Amino acid sequence: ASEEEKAWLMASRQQLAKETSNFGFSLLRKISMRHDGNMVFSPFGMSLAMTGLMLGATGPTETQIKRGLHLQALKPTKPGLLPSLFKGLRETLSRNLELGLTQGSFAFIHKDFDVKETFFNLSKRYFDTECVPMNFRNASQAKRLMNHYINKETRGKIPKLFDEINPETKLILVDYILFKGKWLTPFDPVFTEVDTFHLDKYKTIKVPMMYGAGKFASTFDKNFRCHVLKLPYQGNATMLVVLMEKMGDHLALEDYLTTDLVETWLRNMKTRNMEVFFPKFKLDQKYEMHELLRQMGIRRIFSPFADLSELSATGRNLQVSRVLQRTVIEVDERGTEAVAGILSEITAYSMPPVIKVDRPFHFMIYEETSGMLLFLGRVVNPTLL
Amino acid sequence: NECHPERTDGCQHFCLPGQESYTCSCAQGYRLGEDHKQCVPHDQCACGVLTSDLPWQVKLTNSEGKDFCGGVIIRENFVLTTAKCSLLHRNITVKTYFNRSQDPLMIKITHVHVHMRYDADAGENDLSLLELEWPIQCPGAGLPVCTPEKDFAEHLLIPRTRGLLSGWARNLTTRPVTLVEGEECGQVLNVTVTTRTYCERSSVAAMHWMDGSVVTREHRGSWFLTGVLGSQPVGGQAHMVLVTKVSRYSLWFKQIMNA
Ligand SMILES: *[C@@H]1O[C@H](CO)[C@@H](O)[C@H](O)[C@H]1NC(C)=O
Ligand SMILES: [Cl-]
Repeated sequence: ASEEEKAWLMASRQQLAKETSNFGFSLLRKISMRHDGNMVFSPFGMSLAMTGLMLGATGPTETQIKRGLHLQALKPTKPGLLPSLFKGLRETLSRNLELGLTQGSFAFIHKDFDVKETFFNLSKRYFDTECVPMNFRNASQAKRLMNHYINKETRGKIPKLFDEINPETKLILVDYILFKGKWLTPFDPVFTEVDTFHLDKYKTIKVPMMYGAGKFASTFDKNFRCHVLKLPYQGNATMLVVLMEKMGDHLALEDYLTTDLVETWLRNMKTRNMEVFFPKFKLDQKYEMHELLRQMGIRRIFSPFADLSELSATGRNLQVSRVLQRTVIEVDERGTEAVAGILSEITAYSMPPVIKVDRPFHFMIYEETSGMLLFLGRVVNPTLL
Repeated sequence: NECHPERTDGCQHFCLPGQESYTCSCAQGYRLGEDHKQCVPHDQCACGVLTSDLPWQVKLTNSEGKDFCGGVIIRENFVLTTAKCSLLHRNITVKTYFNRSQDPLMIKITHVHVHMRYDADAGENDLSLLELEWPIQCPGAGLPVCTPEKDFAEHLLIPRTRGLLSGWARNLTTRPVTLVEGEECGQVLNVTVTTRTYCERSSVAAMHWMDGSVVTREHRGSWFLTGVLGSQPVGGQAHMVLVTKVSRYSLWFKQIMNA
């Protein structure tokens, strides 16, 4: 790249992160209309995957995607600088051996359509989306083959992504992402015990509860009445845990979740020696994203009126049929061998501060340099997926 | 230490578990008693009190004098209605007949607060709060209906107790209603029921009521708002009613109505 172009790229990193987290919070509010329970997806993975579809789209088909992802304010000198933004960021996530992240995407395209190699190579090289021709007319075979590809790339952790295939299918976009991190200060499994968890004010369940002692950053929003706790990972990533005060509605906060709100929390953080009680959990969630994306203004591409003619010249009638994301997140005690910090003594009038996550909570996993929101989630019951 | 939904010997209104005990709390304008369980009316605007039309029911009236929607009082100086209703006319006047015939109380609406996540297309979050120029004189001029906390509504009121759908004739009329789960209701109404709406079975078509009508439920001598009636599917002729799930808007109520 040129001098001014390299300038544009790094300058646009913050802006891309901010917009993608607002895209994320908007998509969260859509998902919440259909689901009350456990919830996790990846704003980054979705934006990466959908931005890949712009390579083939022209006109409103393309423009709506760009607006829907909150990316319209980015004006690059060359169109290809936006994909290079995504290429740089995902490669840095990859290079982090310390970060236990697995991510990828597929574009399963009906065999009628002659996929141009420009799209084919650029989608792989920039977004690592693999275009794979498929015969959907033989639906049961397409199901087995597609599931094979995802099986391979996830090393068996997602063995059968697909349950059903419409033989009328034109294009299916799949984004998968799996993560289990290592904490910067680990929990001691000797102190992990079965504690009560309030599914709600009238319903309790027993769950494994991890115990952590040392220096942690946190803050308390006096307006919304919620605690925000930073749990840093190895590999330059952090989980923010958002815990509403006891008589409050965790679901209610989602309407106010903005990039700006999170930033206000982050700069009001104070670090102190304290105790953290936090449940072990695993989430595995898949969503049909295309209808949710429609409600965020990404419409033409999921219609017969889509223009992906650049993606392939062959006709009748190239649109996207489905867009899937499946997200797997696991949390346990494991971390790097940090030395344990000293808590303050227990006196007659006080003991160390404590945040006890024994009721439903939200979490956000951020990459630290960029601020990119890799995971946005909600745990209402840690004993199920 | 746990809040027992199966029993009647615990809190009267709301409950909160933890420790090895449970802290009871009350609805709007009620004092927590000496026994830490009962809720006694304290303020003049003690919510949800009936006697022997309805203290909380109001009509929305336009500049020409035409009534177009219904609404329910939820605070001394605030009425809740649908967003569609609040956006139909620029100058809206709330009116009530409670404790008045040819002389209803008129009150001008100084501000309109459409929900921040209202979307006309999808029909999500179709509510608005209307601030009154002058507060209602409780209890003689009127009374607000209680707004329940989330879990209380969704585990104690709606699934267990029979409800009352009350409002103004579309062209006060009250009928009992009961809960129908989303899977069934979606197929009857040919829609997808969201987490912020739910369905009531009705012995009469939905078009019987005006937009802005409400479902209420009694509990230990107090009436709680659980639903608001807005845009009905399939013409509003079906014997099920799709209402907005009020229990999910408690934070919005506070954020707006506390200024
Ligand atoms: C009606 O309002 C009058 C005047 O404020 C009040 O004195 C009276 O108690 C009310 N009557 C009833 C039956 O609500
Ligand atoms: Cl889904």
